[PDB]
Amino acid sequence: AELVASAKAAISQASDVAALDNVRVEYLGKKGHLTLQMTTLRELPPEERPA
Repeated sequence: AELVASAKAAISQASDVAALDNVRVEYLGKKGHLTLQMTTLRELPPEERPA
């Protein structure tokens, strides 16, 4: 997983400076929903198993 776990190096840097903000949390907690819900789908290899 090196074409896609170089996308899981974002889920600790969209957070290395999430906890560094000044007061915007459920704001940023909706951009791990347009950059942290995106890498999710769609998966081919029809989920049985994908795994």
